[PDB]
Order: sequence, then structure tokens, then C-alpha cells
Amino acid sequence: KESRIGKQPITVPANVAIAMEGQDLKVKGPLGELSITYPREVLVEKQESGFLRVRKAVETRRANQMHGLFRTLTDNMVVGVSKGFEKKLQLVGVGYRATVEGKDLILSLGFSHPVRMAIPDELQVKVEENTKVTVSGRDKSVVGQFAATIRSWRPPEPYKGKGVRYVDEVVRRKEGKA
Amino acid sequence: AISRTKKEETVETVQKHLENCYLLAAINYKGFTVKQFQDLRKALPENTTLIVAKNTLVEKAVQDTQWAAIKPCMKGMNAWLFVHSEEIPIAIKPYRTFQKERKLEDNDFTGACFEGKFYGPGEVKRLETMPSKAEIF
Amino acid sequence: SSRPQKKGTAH
Amino acid sequence: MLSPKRTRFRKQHRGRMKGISYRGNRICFGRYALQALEPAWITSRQIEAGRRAMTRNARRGGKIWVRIFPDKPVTVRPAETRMGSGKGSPEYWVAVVKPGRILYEISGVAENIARRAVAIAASKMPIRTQFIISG
Amino acid sequence: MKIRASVRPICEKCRLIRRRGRIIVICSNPKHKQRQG
Amino acid sequence: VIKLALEAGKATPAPPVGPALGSKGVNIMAFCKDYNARTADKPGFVIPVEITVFDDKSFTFILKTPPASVLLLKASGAEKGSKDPQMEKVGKITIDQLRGIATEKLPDLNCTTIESAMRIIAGTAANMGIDID
Amino acid sequence: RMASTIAIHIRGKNLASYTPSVDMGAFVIVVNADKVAVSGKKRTQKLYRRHSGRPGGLKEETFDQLQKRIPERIIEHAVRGMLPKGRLGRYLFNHLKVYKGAEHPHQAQQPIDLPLRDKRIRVEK
RNA sequence: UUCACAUCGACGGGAAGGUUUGGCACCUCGAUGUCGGCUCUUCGCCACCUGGGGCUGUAGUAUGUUCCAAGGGUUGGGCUG
RNA sequence: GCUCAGUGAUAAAGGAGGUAGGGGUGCAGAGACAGCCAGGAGGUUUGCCUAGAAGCAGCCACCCUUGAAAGAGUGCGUAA
Ligand SMILES: [Mg+2]
Ligand SMILES: [Mg+2]
Ligand SMILES: [Mg+2]
Ligand SMILES: [Mg+2]
Ligand SMILES: [Mg+2]
Ligand SMILES: [Mg+2]
Ligand SMILES: [Mg+2]
Ligand SMILES: [Mg+2]
Ligand SMILES: [Mg+2]
Ligand SMILES: [Mg+2]
Ligand SMILES: [Mg+2]
Ligand SMILES: [Mg+2]
Ligand SMILES: [Mg+2]
Ligand SMILES: [Mg+2]
Ligand SMILES: [Mg+2]
Ligand SMILES: [Mg+2]
Ligand SMILES: [Zn+2]
Repeated sequence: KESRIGKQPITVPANVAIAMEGQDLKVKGPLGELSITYPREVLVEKQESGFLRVRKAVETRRANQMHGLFRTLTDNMVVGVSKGFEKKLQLVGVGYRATVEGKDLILSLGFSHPVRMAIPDELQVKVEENTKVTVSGRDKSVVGQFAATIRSWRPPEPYKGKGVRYVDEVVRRKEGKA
Repeated sequence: AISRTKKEETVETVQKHLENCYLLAAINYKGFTVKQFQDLRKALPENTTLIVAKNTLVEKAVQDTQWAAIKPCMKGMNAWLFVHSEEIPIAIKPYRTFQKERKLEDNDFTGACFEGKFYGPGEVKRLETMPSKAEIF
Repeated sequence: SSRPQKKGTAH
Repeated sequence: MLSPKRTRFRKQHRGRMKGISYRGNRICFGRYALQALEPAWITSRQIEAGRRAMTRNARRGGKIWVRIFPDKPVTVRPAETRMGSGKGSPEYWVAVVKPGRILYEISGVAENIARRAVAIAASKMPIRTQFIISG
Repeated sequence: MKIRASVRPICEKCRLIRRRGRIIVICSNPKHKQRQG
Repeated sequence: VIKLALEAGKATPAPPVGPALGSKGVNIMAFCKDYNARTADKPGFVIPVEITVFDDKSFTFILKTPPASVLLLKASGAEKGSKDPQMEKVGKITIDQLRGIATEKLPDLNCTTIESAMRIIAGTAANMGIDID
Repeated sequence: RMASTIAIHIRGKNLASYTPSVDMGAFVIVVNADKVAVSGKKRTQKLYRRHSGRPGGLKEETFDQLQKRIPERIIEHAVRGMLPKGRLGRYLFNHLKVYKGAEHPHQAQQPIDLPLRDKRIRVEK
């Protein structure tokens, strides 16, 4: 009940259509549709002033953790269908490059083969041949995921900073060879 | 923190610096060096008193001394000027020139109080044009 | 291992 | 290594360890102290090590009293020695401590350096212990 | 990652977490990573 | 912007100064003779100097405090300070040498009075082992 | 909790006419055998092992692999444990008819529903 | 080099195992018998190699140490009871 | 009332924002914790040592001043 997260109500802006059936929430915003189901304890209230205030059926430690989580969840699916989410990763090195073509993202990371990546519907990936890549999508979870999958292939190494990194990163740089 | 005794003696020292002075000057500061703080404190303590205080610490010290019409000046950060000795224009004039050098250094003039009356950010221009005690007398 | 077990009537 | 200079009989009874020690209970010398929580047998080597550890970790802090001492002998029979034909040879010396007993006393430091030093001391002890402050 | 019975924060930036029942130490620098066990 | 330590009326040796601030694009003879003229206007002492440089290679420099350790080494008549300050005392200076070293170093301090400068110099002399009364 | 009730009825222990040496019991038809519920982490932990009879002939399934592969075995194996063992035991166990679907082809036998007097037997989410 | 915890880790302590050398004498005395090879298995994991990893005082190659891992592998000879 | 470990079958030192209680002691309504904005100064590059030691290799001293506050400096870093 006293989580500084669950007390703050969520603002649903105009352009945002909120359809509530029981514990199941379907939001249709400018960019598309997002669906989630709530657990037993969490009761989210759709106000008359156009706000979302989260309340909880009982207080277990369980439900406390729960309502904090879900207030942030559905704030992120609201702000997700309204505006959207952009994860941006740049690549550092010699010969490193990326090309979006049709349904694939082609990565040349210095492997023998070109790495092919199937891009999901919900995502739109913009590419700078200047070795930057931004992915935009309405769901924070899925964009974050795919971003990580990119970064996975060649994680940033310590010495020369080479590899795929997020736009803002502290990369421990050891001095090799001294 | 600060004990209630130290804050009652601080509001009492600010009220005793309030009763002797004829004019108030409100100034807010965010993101500035200590060097120009100590140059402003080379120029100020000579002719005038400068006191940096909390919103409520200024509230309960000014309400009683009948400076209350200055209550909207206490929203946001608060640094104050009382004139104990020298005139009003010799204190108010350096602060606006220091706000024209502080344009990129983040200073703004909220308001001043003279004759028991409240003058806004632009109405203190008059308080700057006033002459020294040699020209008035 | 410096501890024994409980055999028979002990147990 | 602490040890008695003389005794008549070499060999001695295991004895039996019971109760509280009411006498060594107080802290009469220093400021902070290490108190023995449990009924055990301290070899001279352990006291040595604990003292050395506390001494080195304290250094610039002044004083360490050792409030105990290993005056009771202990005997062992060699390896592959069939049982019978006499009690064995005394190898080492132990001190018998019971719960409540004080081991180490320490003075000349802030309470922090003392808590840390006493911890490193209690690490070489066979027994559970406690940190106490003078009254 | 070191694995040991006794895990302590070895500096200021260290953090003791609980992951799937086991106690771990995550830090800024990789040498201070530990797992209980 | 670079910080160097130079002698009073002597400038432009090859190893200490010229290459160091001359690889940042600073003119050597103008800085060295302006610094010798500015140490000829004040009392000549060893000066740590901060030389600020700009994109057009022009430069403006501020002469910092002539060291209170060097001024209190020449005021107590000694050369080397005390290896263990406040344990072994290597000399003594009067309060008038306090006000003198705090008048020469007064344009270079942040102090608002002469008593603050005098207690600053008494603190530095309490720091290098030199007694003051 | 269900398998206990099942065992009681199969064995006959709820009839006044009960006899240990005879089958007075019922038939029981268990349906929707993949929807059966189990508490705790048990779905991923509880362990069904069976052994070949050669050395290193041990095989282990988590409850869930089992329930995806042949889910009836779960309830068959949980009731068989609570029946008597031995001749009358086995002959009994043949009266337990289990189906994974919501449907059973016994409609001819006119099944009644099984009474449950247990409080905790019904789980809710 | 700086740095206890890359790698070692003195003085001490807390354990597990039941493979070494032992204590016991519960065991079998009538014909319940020890060490190596051959053949033939089989199992454990405290992992030698092969599969995946974390840390390095890991530039690279090669290590070091440690984590999960026992599916498979683990030569032929000169010499010895 | 408690446990979420299938603990409920067995073992220790040690470890721990596990969890449910109980007891002291700190602060706060002139606003406490966390976050975020700024400041973090002058002596001085403390003395010694060292080619250099400038808070930050080592040693000793560890005061004073301007102050809302600021250690002769907690860690990183520079040949310095
Ligand atoms: Mg045993
Ligand atoms: Mg008793
Ligand atoms: Mg007695
Ligand atoms: Mg112990
Ligand atoms: Mg350790
Ligand atoms: Mg016998
Ligand atoms: Mg026979
Ligand atoms: Mg293993
Ligand atoms: Mg391997
Ligand atoms: Mg490895
Ligand atoms: Mg190498
Ligand atoms: Mg294997
Ligand atoms: Mg095998
Ligand atoms: Mg094998
Ligand atoms: Mg061979
Ligand atoms: Mg168990
Ligand atoms: Zn750390």
C-alpha cells in the first residue's frame, strides 16, 4: 500500500483508447494495440478525471511487489502505444557495418559469414551506414530484447572498446601490452 | 540536521538584522562558482548585510517585522540583502550589473521591498537611479 | 569426519 | 608458547568441563574484551596465534592482556601403538575455559579498530565468542 | 567469478543480491563478482 | 591552459619552460619578458604561474602567490624546512613578517581582511615547522 | 487430495458393507487429466523415476515433461500408490479409468459424480 | 612494481570422505583366504582430453584458476612380486 | 501463531537487504532517507624524499583561513 510507485496515478493522454474487461486490459493507441492480464491481487482503477490509480486486493508482501511492477508495466504500454520506444546501439571497429534489407538486418561483425536477423512485425529498425542502429517499437520488452540480441553477437571487449555497444555505455578499458 | 534552538536563534538573528535595515533585496542562485560568491562578499559586507536562508526561516522572521508583503519572493531558492548602514541605491545597483554578467551564470532578480512596499523585478530600476547621501542632503 | 553414528539401541 | 615450568607427575586426568566460570567474568584491566561463549580446551598455540593476530592488526593501538594460560598437561600415544603398557607422552598444554570466561583484554584504540581486531582474534579460536565493553 | 562459503562486499560499490536462492555479489569491476557456495 | 613554476627575473631556459608551454602554441619571448616585467613590478620571488592560452594563440597569465613556504623560509633566515613539522622547529618570525608576507601575497589570496591573511601564513608556518610570535 | 478420495471409493471404504477381502468398491472415471493442479514448485520438481533393471538404467522425468507426453500416467501412478498392494490391489486398480480429454466413452454406464467432502481439495487462483 | 583476496597464502581454526598407515575384535574358522597380469564388466566424481562458460597480472597464440558437465575417450613398448 | 526451503531425513565454523516478531538508539514539519540541480575553496605544489611526489609511491605533521559546506584528502587517473 505504501510503495512510492503505486501511489502515482497514470495519465492516459487523448489518442489513447482504453478497453477494460475484468482483469484483462486492451489498449489501442496511435501506434497499435497492446494486451496484458493482471494477477489476482492487483486492481487498477480507471478514473473519471482520466487517470489510472493502482490499488491492491489484499496486502501480502507478494501483492506489494506486484502493484509496483504493474503500475510501471502498464505506464510503459500506454506511453508505448502513444509515442513508442527507441533503443540505439552503435558499432565500433574496422570493417564493422550493418545493412537493413527487406525483412533482415545484416551484420558484418568480422565473422566469416554475414549474420542475418529476422525482424519482428512490431519493430521498425532504422540504420545509419555511419555505423549506428536504432530500433523503434511500441513495446519496451520486445525492443529491449532485440537490441540485446544484436549486442550479443560481439559484446564490447575491454581493450580497444571494439564491438556492438549501446549509445551510452561505460566500458572498462584495460591497457593491453602496457 | 539543525536543532530547533539553532533555527530559532537564526530566525532571531535574521529579525535583528531586519529591524535595523530600511530595504530588502531578494536574489536566487543556482549553478554558480564560490569565487564570485567571495567577490560579491568582498563588495557586500562593507556597506550591507547578505543572508542566505530557507523559505520558512524567512517567513517567520519577516511576518513579525511587517515585511510580510514580500512573501511571494520566497518561492524557489532564497538569498537576501538587508541594508544596515549604507543607502538603498548603492546596494541595489551592483546586483543588477552582476545579473548582466550572470546572464549565462544563472542569476534572476525576484523583487525588493522599500517604504514597506513591494517592488517587482523591473520596478527596482528606480531604486538603482537614486543618488548618494551627498547629493540628496 | 570426526563424528560417529547411532547404532542399535543408541539409535 | 605459554607452559608451566615444573610439575611432579607428568600425566593427568582429562577432567570434565562443566558450568560457568564466575571468577574470570569481569573485565578488570583494559577497555574492550573477548569473552568465551562455550565450554572448551584452548591449546597454547591457539592463544599464541590469537594474540599475534590481534597485536599485528592493532599495531599503533596500545595494549593486549592475555587473561588465560595453559597449565594442565595433555598426553598422547604414538601411531600404531597397541593399547596397554602405560599412559602416553605429554605433547602440549591446554587451558580449560568455560562460558563467561574472559580471554583477551584490549586498550588504546577506538571501538571500531577494536571490533575488527577482536574479530581477527576470534578467528583462530576453536570456540564461539563475544565482543564486550568495560563497565 | 570466485565461489566461496563466505561472501562479503570487498569495497564500497559492492552489492549483495539474492538470485534464485543463492547469495551473490555484483559490482562495477569484474574481480569483485562472487557467488555463495 | 597550463600551470608552470618559474624563477623571479629569469626566463626562457630550454629544459624547464619553453618546450612545455611552447607545444600548446604559446609565444616564448612575450610570455617570458611580460612575466619578468610583472615580477620586476612586484617584489621578485619564485612564482608558480598559470598561463591561459586561446584558439588564436594569444595568452593571458595570472601570477599566483609567491610560495608562503619560500617567503617564510627567507623570513626566518633558513633554507630547508623542518622534516617533521610541529616536532622540530627550524626558526622564528615576528608578527610584522606575518603582516609583510600577508601584504605581498594579499593581491593573490581570497582573504577579505589582513588578519585572515596573517592566520593563513601562521598556518603555513605552523605546517612547515617554523614557530611564530 | 483427489487421489485419496478416489482410493476410498475404489476400495469400498465408504459402504457399510465394506470388506477388506473383497471388492465392494466402485469404478471411477477421471477426466481432464492434463488440467490437474499441483502446489508449489512441484510442476518443475517432483520427479517420476523408473528403472530398467540394468545398471545405469535409471530414467527421470519432471512432472511436466510427463504431463506433456502422456499425462494420464500421472494420475494412474498417484492412485496406484494408495491402493492396497497385492492381488486385490492390482485387480482393484483396473477399476480406475483415466482420460486426457474432457470426454469419456462410458455414457452407457450412467456415471454419477463423485462426492468430495474435503475442504482444501479445490484450488483457486 | 602500486594492490591481502589474478596467482600463492604463514600462524591458527571448522568440516566431509572412507581410497593410505592404523585402533577395535562385532564377523567367519571345516573347504568364508592376500598383490600383478589376461578376459570381461559396471558405477562414483575430487575433470586428464573432448562440449559450454566467469576471472586474469587475458593484446594475439598459448596459459593460470575456477564454474556446469561422467555422453565418449584414456596408446604401444624397456624395466619390477 | 509460523515455514515456501518439499525444509519437514542427518553435521560445524562462517556467510546473508530470506522471513515473522521483540527490544534499545538516531534524526526529522524551519522536510529525514533515496534520486536529481549546484558547490566541493585559500594557504598549497605542506614539510621530507625523489629525475618528478602537485590530496592520491613512501615518511612525518594533519593546523589555519574564507565559509552554507569542503579531509593537507575516500577511490580512479598523470612521467609529474
Ligand atoms: Mg564416519
Ligand atoms: Mg544449571
Ligand atoms: Mg573456582
Ligand atoms: Mg571458530
Ligand atoms: Mg577469504
Ligand atoms: Mg567373537
Ligand atoms: Mg564351501
Ligand atoms: Mg564437478
Ligand atoms: Mg573445457
Ligand atoms: Mg576457462
Ligand atoms: Mg599475453
Ligand atoms: Mg565425461
Ligand atoms: Mg558413463
Ligand atoms: Mg570413463
Ligand atoms: Mg603405459
Ligand atoms: Mg528431505
Ligand atoms: Zn567492489
